[PDB]
Amino acid sequence: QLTPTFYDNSCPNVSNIVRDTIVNELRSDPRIAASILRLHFHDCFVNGCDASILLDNTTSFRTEKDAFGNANSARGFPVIDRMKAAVESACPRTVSCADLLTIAAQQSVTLAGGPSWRVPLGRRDSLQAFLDLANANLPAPFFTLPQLKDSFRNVGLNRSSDLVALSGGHTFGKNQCRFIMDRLYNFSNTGLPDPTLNTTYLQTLRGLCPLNGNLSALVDFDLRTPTIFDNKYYVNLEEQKGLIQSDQELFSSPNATDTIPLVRSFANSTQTFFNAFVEAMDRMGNITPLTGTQGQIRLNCRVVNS
Ligand code: HEM
Ligand SMILES: [Ca+2]
Ligand SMILES: [Ca+2]
Repeated sequence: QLTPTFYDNSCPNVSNIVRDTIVNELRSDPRIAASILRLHFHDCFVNGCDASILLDNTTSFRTEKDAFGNANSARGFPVIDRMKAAVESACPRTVSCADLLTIAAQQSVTLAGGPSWRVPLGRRDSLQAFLDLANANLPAPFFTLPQLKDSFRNVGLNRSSDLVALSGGHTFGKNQCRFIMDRLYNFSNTGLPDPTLNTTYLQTLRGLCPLNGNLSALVDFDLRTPTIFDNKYYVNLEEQKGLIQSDQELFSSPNATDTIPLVRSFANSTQTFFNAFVEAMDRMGNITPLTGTQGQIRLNCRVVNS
């Protein structure tokens, strides 16, 4: 059983050390909080939150960093190394990389203006990485709502509230032009833009992501408050201004009878969204953790102890 007080005696200042690291980093990289939250999500959706994503290549197993959903996309690894080193100095061989990343995600959300809460702790680190599983389990922006639901159910999150709330992670952060080119110029082989994309916003996005342009160019997930963690993400959806297909489908999919009321509830109330986000975050953070004597307390998050 994971518990929020797991380190209250062994490393009482772990959350503060993690917070300090993110605060400093945010001055040079305003995108780091979003990036870290995403790392935690990518950790939990592949064999659970066991820091498997933090492992680098070895001659026996490939790193998840080369997965389609991570390669040239996931970022912030050096920052995690930094806080891990700072925590190792404060409390040697005590805090697992899995827990560190979980705390880092929560602190990132809070620092960005989101809710503040104590995440359950006690997770341990994996002894291997899972590239194939990462390629199979990470959802793609072109997924239909049924596919998005299936992807979450696959890892243990059955509730549509889990999906709608966690999708709120797109209240900040960046997205490459490559992931919306179809919506802008040729959606579903129609030669036309995605009809669920607001036409005014369509023009704006086409200007940022011209056909035959730099597909790596970055666009804000939330046009209202690009770097603030709030419920504006949902207000955008109600106006057909969700950035990627998977965002807008929560409100426009023919299968959205159950997600629409959730989108509206979160758009109508910050408290309702924040409460749901915390509940969903803890549920995701509870996915198949290694505990007790299972796995290890990695000293270097990039490699298994030797
Ligand atoms: C529901 C399915 C989801 C899909 C299909 C999806 C898709 C994407 C895509 C395409 C990107 C852009 C990557 C890039 O341009 O390199 C991205 C970024 C991001 N996602 Fe999601 N995502 C999903 C769920 C989530 C969840 C559950 C969270 C966390 C609670 C999350 C948090 C983020 C954040 C914060 C970023 C920006 C990261 C940065 O700027 O470094 N995503 N997502
Ligand atoms: Ca993992
Ligand atoms: Ca926002």
